[PDB]
Amino acid sequence: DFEDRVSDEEKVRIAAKFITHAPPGEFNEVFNDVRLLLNNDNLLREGAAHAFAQYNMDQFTPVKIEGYDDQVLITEHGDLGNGRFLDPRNKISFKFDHLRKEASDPQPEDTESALKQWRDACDSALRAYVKDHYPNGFCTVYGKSIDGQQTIIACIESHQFQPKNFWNGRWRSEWKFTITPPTAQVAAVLKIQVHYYEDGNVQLVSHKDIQDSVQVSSDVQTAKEFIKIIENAENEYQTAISENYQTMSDTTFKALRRQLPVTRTKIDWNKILS
Amino acid sequence: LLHLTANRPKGP
Amino acid sequence: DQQLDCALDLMRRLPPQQIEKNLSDLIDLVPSLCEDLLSSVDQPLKIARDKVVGKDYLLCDYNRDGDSYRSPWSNKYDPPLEDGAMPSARLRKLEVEANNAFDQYRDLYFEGGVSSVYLWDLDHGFAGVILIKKAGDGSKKIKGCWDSIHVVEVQEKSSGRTAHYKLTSTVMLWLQTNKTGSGTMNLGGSLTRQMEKDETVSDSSPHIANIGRLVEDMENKIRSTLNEIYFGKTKDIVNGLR
Repeated sequence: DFEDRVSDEEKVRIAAKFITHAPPGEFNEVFNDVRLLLNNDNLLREGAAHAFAQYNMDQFTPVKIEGYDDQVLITEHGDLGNGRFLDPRNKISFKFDHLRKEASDPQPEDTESALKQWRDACDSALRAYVKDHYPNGFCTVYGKSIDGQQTIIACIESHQFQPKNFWNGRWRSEWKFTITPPTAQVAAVLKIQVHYYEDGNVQLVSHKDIQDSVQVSSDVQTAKEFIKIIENAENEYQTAISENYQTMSDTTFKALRRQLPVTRTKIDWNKILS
Repeated sequence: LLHLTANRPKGP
Repeated sequence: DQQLDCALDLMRRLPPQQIEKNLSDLIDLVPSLCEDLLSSVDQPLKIARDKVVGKDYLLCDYNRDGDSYRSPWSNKYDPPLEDGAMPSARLRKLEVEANNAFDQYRDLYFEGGVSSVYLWDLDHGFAGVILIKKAGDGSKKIKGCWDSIHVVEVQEKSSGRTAHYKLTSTVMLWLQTNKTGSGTMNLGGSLTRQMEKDETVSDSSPHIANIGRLVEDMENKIRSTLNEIYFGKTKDIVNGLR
């Protein structure tokens, strides 16, 4: 029994697990809970450092860099190691404190001249797309070479945090265009999380995987085709979510429990005892 | 947050 | 020491899709809070089989003693316990009547599913839990489930003309679909409401009648608030993201 006790290694693994499952906009509250439950800041700092970084990269946390207008997404595609991240729109690296969500020490970062135009053209089309289609969305576009394939990876984030009204929500989408001329394979995942917690805890978790193709040509024309594909899939996803809500409402939910007995009146609790 | 289930009666 | 407060706060934020797993993880994290967490953290109801009477009954912390659970039909523990916690003889008679009454309530409102009621003695009255579980039929490729947990506390007076009732009610509602249009969609969790009032207790208005009205009023209310929160508010929030 004592040989089967929960080790400190297992406690901080659990601590770290809870932290990576914090709802959008509630990292600080889940962290503070876990910090007080574990009651060992040194163990927390050591065993949960990877989880702080994993949360922000998983969540596409947008960060403002002093001196630059556009925010940048914290993603795995930008992880340069040593606590630094790539801003591929401003061609800079920066240090990121995963706890305070603060960027610092921006430095120029080397960038292959090859994909400059293609990444710049997709970034420019996506930025206009995101400003048109989201209330306060942000996007980041990486241009890399994975194996031999020159790849464009587009990430979009959009959140609304209203903790005084006990709800938060976030949309994330991640689009990959693997270039294999005259076409490109398009793979994408769209994610939504919504959390409502006034006298309760209700959460929507949704994701959709996308597989498409597209003919590629010039950098500017292919970026237009890319964004058209994104717009079509994301509009379609959002419409179907709302139709699915309606179906859940008037089919499944109605079938689980009636509003009233068939008498169209509440129960006579003296006749029930009979 | 207020926890309503924390003001329930305790079990048997 | 705010560890229990932090633990309950945590359960209000971690995904309710994993309630069972996170409660066990949480107890691994702070074993000293086990008994407090088992009594204050609602979990999806499980069904067990009373082989003696051939009826289903519902499992929660209130009818648990160690690793056994008490059936509301036979009043016996499974696995068998030699001296498991049981209601007093008089309270047990009220418990049988309550189970029959809420079995009828279940059929009237849910037209299916399973109910269980467990009562236990208090110093100046009694308390009880009313449990209902109903799974959806799977229509239109939607999985649906409903769990009711109604916990009532009854404070009786020496005069026996009036009693104080406090009701704490939780409904857990779970829905999920996997479709080509909307991809995977899991909408789940729970809402909790509380109220209390003094009611006349008389021969024409006995305890079970008073409790049944409180439960029916509360559940009709929570049903409408689940409709509003699940299919109105969270949908509105989704559409405000894009």
